[PDB]
Amino acid sequence: ARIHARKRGKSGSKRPPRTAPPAWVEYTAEEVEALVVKLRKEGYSTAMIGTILRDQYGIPSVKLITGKKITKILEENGLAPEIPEDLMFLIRRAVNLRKHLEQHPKDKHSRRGLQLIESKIRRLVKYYRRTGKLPAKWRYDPEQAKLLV
Amino acid sequence: TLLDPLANALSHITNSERVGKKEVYIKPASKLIGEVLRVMLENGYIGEFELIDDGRAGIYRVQLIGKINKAGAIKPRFPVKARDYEKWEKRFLPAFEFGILIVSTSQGVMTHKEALEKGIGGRLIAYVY
Amino acid sequence: PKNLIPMPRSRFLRVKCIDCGNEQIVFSHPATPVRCLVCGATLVEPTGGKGIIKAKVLEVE
Amino acid sequence: GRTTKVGSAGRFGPRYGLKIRRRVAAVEARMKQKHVCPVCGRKAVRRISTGIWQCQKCGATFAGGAYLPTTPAGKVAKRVTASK
Amino acid sequence: GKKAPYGEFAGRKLKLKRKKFRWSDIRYKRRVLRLKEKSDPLEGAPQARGIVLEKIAVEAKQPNSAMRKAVRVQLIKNGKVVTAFTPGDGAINHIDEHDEVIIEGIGGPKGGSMGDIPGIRYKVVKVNRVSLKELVKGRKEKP
Amino acid sequence: MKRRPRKWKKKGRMRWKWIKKRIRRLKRQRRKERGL
RNA sequence: GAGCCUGGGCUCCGUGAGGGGGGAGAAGUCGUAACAAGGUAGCCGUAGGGGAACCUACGGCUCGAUC
RNA sequence: CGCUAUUAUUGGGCCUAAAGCGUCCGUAGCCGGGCCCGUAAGUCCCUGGCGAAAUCCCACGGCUCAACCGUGGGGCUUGCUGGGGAUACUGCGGGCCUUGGGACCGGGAGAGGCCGGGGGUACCCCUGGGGUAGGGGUGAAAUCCUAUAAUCCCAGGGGGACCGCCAGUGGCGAAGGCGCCCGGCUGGAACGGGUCCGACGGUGAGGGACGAAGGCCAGGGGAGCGAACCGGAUUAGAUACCCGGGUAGUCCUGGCUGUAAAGGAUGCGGGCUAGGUGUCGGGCGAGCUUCGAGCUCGCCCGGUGCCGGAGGGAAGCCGUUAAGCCCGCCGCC
Ligand SMILES: [Zn+2]
Ligand SMILES: [Zn+2]
Repeated sequence: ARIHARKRGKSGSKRPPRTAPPAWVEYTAEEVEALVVKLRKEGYSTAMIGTILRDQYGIPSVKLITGKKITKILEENGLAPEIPEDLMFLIRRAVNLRKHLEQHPKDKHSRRGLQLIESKIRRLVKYYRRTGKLPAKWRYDPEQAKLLV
Repeated sequence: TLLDPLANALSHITNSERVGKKEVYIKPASKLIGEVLRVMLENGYIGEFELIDDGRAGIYRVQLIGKINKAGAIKPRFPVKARDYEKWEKRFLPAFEFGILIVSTSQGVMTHKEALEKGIGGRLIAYVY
Repeated sequence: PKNLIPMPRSRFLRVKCIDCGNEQIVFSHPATPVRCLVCGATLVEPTGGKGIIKAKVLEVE
Repeated sequence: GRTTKVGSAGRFGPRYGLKIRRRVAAVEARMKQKHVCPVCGRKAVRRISTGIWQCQKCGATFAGGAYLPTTPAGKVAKRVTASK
Repeated sequence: GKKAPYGEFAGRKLKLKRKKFRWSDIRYKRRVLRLKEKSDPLEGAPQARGIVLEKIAVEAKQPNSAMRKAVRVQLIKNGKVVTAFTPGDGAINHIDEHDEVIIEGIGGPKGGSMGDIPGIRYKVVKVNRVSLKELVKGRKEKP
Repeated sequence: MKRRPRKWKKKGRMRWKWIKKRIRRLKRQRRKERGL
């Protein structure tokens, strides 16, 4: 179920059990990598890169064609983000909410949303510390987080 | 959430057998489940189990014949010595040789009769009768 | 047997742009506007669910 | 802030009673803090005399309440006179 | 819901749970905290000696109707006074004041009183070191 | 207080809320008697 | 380093003029609160009142009958 | 001690009989998806050194048999420790995966919350014009208002609270709770998705936050209603029910209190065991069409109801939105 709301939604993707790439794919790995790099330089995120490749270029499951993922392709160059993307999205949401709440004190229903967002951030911090993508003493603090965004 | 898939497989088999089904599907597969089905087939409680490949894991298609009364997992997986099988038999089965206790050993998964022949112990996982 | 392995309902299309006659592979359930790589005109407007096609479908992969 | 319950009324010890000490402390704690200027918008307004308030940065000097720069009747008069 | 805890490495919490919920039983609570010992005038004995002060009669409970003969007894262990029942027909005639008396429990639910006479817990066994049954039956003479 | 829901039944009993009101007055008197 | 005195710390029992509620027992006196729509439907939370069971107000529930 | 499954590991209960914290977030702890490689801490087997005797079980022998005593074989001592072997499970270390979970895009739904602006009737009072003797209220009456002109009708000015019908068997929200219109700021969920990360999860003692009405503190306001109180009736009596008035309060701004039959009287997550018929949202496919963000039919996902077979239960009843069979964690009797 949902971690907070506890609603059993199922609105995801249904991928087939592929092992080899299909034949009707025009581009090749070396072109796909350049496309990724260019779309990144133009300021897009990884999910949007994938969505655009799928919709406009007809490239399914970039990992099938190129034997590696998008974040790997970008780390092999100097383009991968220092802070993971989920954490940054959530931190931006939190900063914007704190701004709103400084002007609207007694809303009192969005403060709970802020609490939930910070709980999610804390979970992800605990995971990334272990996995090593953050230093083991990294702490979330909105004061210092205003500058990250 | 999902903690133990063997228990779910066995409870599903039990219920489907109780209400009279011919075939049953076990969606998250595993080598433990495969070996347990092997033992059950050897001892004559099921027939013709097959493994199917979806890109996630394995699915198990099992046929039933009308020989299972109750099948269940044992939690916790108690350790058991070669000279203490009678207690657990009296606790889980209804007659002195009626059903099988499935044991995990360092030589593999087998029945307690074979494990006693070999003179070894292990961990209790499942029972069938 | 049963439908136990979920398979997608979407498909890929090979369409042709009316203006310049360029053939292009595209997705049926898009989430962004799809444009002709040559001209720049839009071929598939996104919606909720399946998208509206503004071109000629040749092949449905 | 060494005290739990008392504030600026710790100056005169166990004298004069609880309700009176509480009232004095409350009024003084509301008064002695800083307030927003109606001209520059910064928290720099202090009291000069009974009814006379002054900002320290810009030098704005206005007339107001005895212990707070604004009053409810003043607020309502401002609103009504702005509209009509 | 399933009964918790049930895991292989969860014995501490099981022991704590059982210890906690065992205090809701009165048998264990009383036996451990030693309350009967604190409230008993016989001080944990099966019998006790005493000196008589006053004969009395108690009215029986409804729907019965009768007067049960009893006697107030002062104990030599501690000086406390209790009430004891005199069983038999005419037993109260073979008992004078300042006579020595041996006291037993009367026999009742939870070491307490019996049916018709609530409030009494003890009965007489001996009068001046002679059995009251023999007194009643006439097979003896009290000194 | 902690309330037993059985007490709210009326059979051989006076109404629970009135009993609670009567209890809160006696406490008042006892504490006054001590003077704390 | 006993013992004596002395100033404190904790805690069980001991004893005390006299007051408060509690429980049984007889059922004596004033009323009729509850069980039927119990003759003002009943009950919870809060507050005020009244010889007593109880009355009233705001919010809630049906463990409420009928057209 | 047993009886007693009335202490429940084996092996108990929590809708109505005693019993689910008012709701949610999360710390320790407990429980944790699939594949490959290694290690051998737990775990299993074998063997060495220990765990005094008496006591316990069995056989033989001596007092007539026996109780008792003696010889020998096992056990008990809840276990400790030196080595060798094994690797299925747990643990530890390193890689891989995408189903569980989180992030993102798109077009839509909704009384979710905050701020500002604009209104709609109705009610109360005041000022003028008209008209003249009753109005109000009840089972029936009386207090009350009224010739200083009431009730009633007309024209105007002011004020405070609330937002009818449409309105549902509907919807949103963790619960409490949320209904005039327009605009801005903001929280969450469902659907569609060959998008991204790659087990990041469940529950949660202790701790925290929110939390109807009422009450308390400080300041403003105050139409209607109305605890207390003042009167009139009924009544054997009336501290009540009925009638006429009426303070606190009900409203706003900033705080405290932390309580309810805060109730589905039913703690949360995951898997399985026939369905039928309604309704809200999204999507797909067929047909009609006044071509409309329109109407009918079927299917998938998610919510929300009423029936009901097998099954369960002391029964009332529940019954894929279990009070059924399994895997977990907290609270209570
Ligand atoms: Zn073109
Ligand atoms: Zn200024």
